[PDB]
Amino acid sequence: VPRTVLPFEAMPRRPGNRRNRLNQIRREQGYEDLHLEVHQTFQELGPIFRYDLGGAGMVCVMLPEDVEKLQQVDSLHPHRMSLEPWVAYRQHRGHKCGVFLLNGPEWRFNRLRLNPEVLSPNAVQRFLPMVDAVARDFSQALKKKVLQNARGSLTLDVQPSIFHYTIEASNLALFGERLGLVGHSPSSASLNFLHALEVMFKSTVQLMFMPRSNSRNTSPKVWKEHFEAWDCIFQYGDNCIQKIYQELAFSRPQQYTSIVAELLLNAELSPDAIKANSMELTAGSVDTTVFPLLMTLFELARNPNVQQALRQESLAAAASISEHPQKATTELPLLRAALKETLRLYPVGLFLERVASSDLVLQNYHIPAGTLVRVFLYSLGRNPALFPRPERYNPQRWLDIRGSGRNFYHVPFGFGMRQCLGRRLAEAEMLLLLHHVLKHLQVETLTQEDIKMVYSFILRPSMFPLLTFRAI
Ligand code: HEM
Ligand SMILES: C[C@H](CCC(=O)O)[C@H]1CC[C@H]2[C@@H]3[C@H](O)C[C@@H]4C[C@H](O)CC[C@]4(C)[C@H]3C[C@H](O)[C@]12C
Ligand SMILES: C[C@H](CCC(=O)O)[C@H]1CC[C@H]2[C@@H]3[C@H](O)C[C@@H]4C[C@H](O)CC[C@]4(C)[C@H]3C[C@H](O)[C@]12C
Ligand SMILES: CC(C)(C(=O)c1cccnc1)c1cccnc1
Repeated sequence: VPRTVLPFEAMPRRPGNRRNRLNQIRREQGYEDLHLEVHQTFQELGPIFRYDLGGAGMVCVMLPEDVEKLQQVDSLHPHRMSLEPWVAYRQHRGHKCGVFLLNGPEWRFNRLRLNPEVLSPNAVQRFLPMVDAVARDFSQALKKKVLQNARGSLTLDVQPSIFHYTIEASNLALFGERLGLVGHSPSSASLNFLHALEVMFKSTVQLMFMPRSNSRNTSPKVWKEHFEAWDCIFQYGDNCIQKIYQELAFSRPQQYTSIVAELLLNAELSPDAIKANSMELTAGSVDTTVFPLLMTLFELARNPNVQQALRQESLAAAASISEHPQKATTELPLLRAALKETLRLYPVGLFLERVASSDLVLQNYHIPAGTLVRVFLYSLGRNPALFPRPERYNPQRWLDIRGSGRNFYHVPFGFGMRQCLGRRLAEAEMLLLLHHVLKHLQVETLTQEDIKMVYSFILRPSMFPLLTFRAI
């Protein structure tokens, strides 16, 4: 690094030895306010600091310029601190690890053979009609509940139905199957699969935060629950892959039907590798897309001028998107901007993480090779220097957006070759559900109070309010 950069020792340090009630806050609520605690530290120390704990020091950053510098020192296979409970399940049952868990050349081999079928513009053009079909079914089911309510309006908890929508849409894109989670009586097999997804994620978070001194005897029931949930998920995956094998051998269609069928036809990855990646993509919808979809509905309820501008756009584009759902990618610029605005205020992952593959420089400080660097998305999005009136929900800011490093202003899906593999499937699900709902319905909430987010592996709303829908 240049001789003019400040030494690592000069970086502002978060005091580890202050007298305050953090000790007691940890006893009572653990790390549930970590986003706010780190945000306060950036306010005090500036946009880079060393978080000292247990003899170690994580570098905390929050600027687009830092994300750009990290993308520069990404290797051909950026290192990931693999989710241990998920790895342990694969080790125990003799399943492969997929891109969520792999490192090194094996990660890259897998990733390059998935990108064209999941992340590419061509992949999106193929799956958009399937996501559109599920979005229509969800939107029609809600409109029907509204129009049959005695009170001319429907106040409901939308959290379960929006979650079910994301699983239904993703599972259709991946395996070409409808679980039926829009019906009032979905099959026991579909509900068992959904339950297993929920238990898998809940048990992941319980195991990651299991104290060392309690693992021997508190963890075995949780490990059992985790592995039994994964067994159910892998049974569903095997069932779908066997069905696809049968279709491709004896009844092969000319047209695209599913991401997994395309991977099996390509035959670049082994069947066991395709299953592992399909199960990780399956898991990728659990407790992710639901949150920005909910928070977009919440902010549209609070910002009726923005809601009406999005409704005008969706009504003007409605005919074009009905003819070719693929048009949703270019004909709803303000709604795409609204998704960026939701994720600016309400990231799902709290941070992006890299281990410095080489010495580098961030904010004119020398960063030694091997340093843990975390980009805190909550703080990046609330920087008033880059996002004037950062508390304001203003999708127009993205159509206006200026500044040198503007490519790195929107990074809630990460960056570079190890960015979120599911990002375009997540984006399409959010875009099309909101498009179809806004054409038919208006949303409100009783109070305009900010939602409290809690950090529990992901950032999630504490007490998401009932929403009220009415016909337009
Ligand atoms: C709004 C919803 C979501 C957000 C904000 C999100 C965000 C992220 C982020 C930040 C990463 C790490 C990227 C990096 O370090 O550069 C990631 C990885 C990943 N995400 Fe997502 N994600 C979401 C939804 C999904 C969905 C729906 C799927 C699957 C259908 C998915 C599949 C994955 C996979 C497989 C990886 C690992 C990629 C790899 O390591 O090669 N994600 N996501
Ligand atoms: C290391 C810890 C406690 C060890 C002890 O003090 O006895 C034990 C408790 C539960 C154990 C895990 C559970 O038995 C579930 C898994 C069982 C597999 O046979 C090994 C990995 C596996 C993931 C185990 C790893 C490790 O041995 C754990 C985590
Ligand atoms: C930063 C914080 C410690 C802060 C403090 O004691 O002041 C630590 C303690 C436990 C850590 C978490 C746990 O190790 C569980 C998770 C492990 C994953 O690899 C990253 C996220 C993950 C959710 C961790 C994030 C973060 O490093 C946590 C929350
Ligand atoms: C939200 C979460 C946990 C995420 O931000 C993440 C996942 C892997 C690595 N880094 C961040 C995630 C989880 C599943 C799919 N995509 C994203």
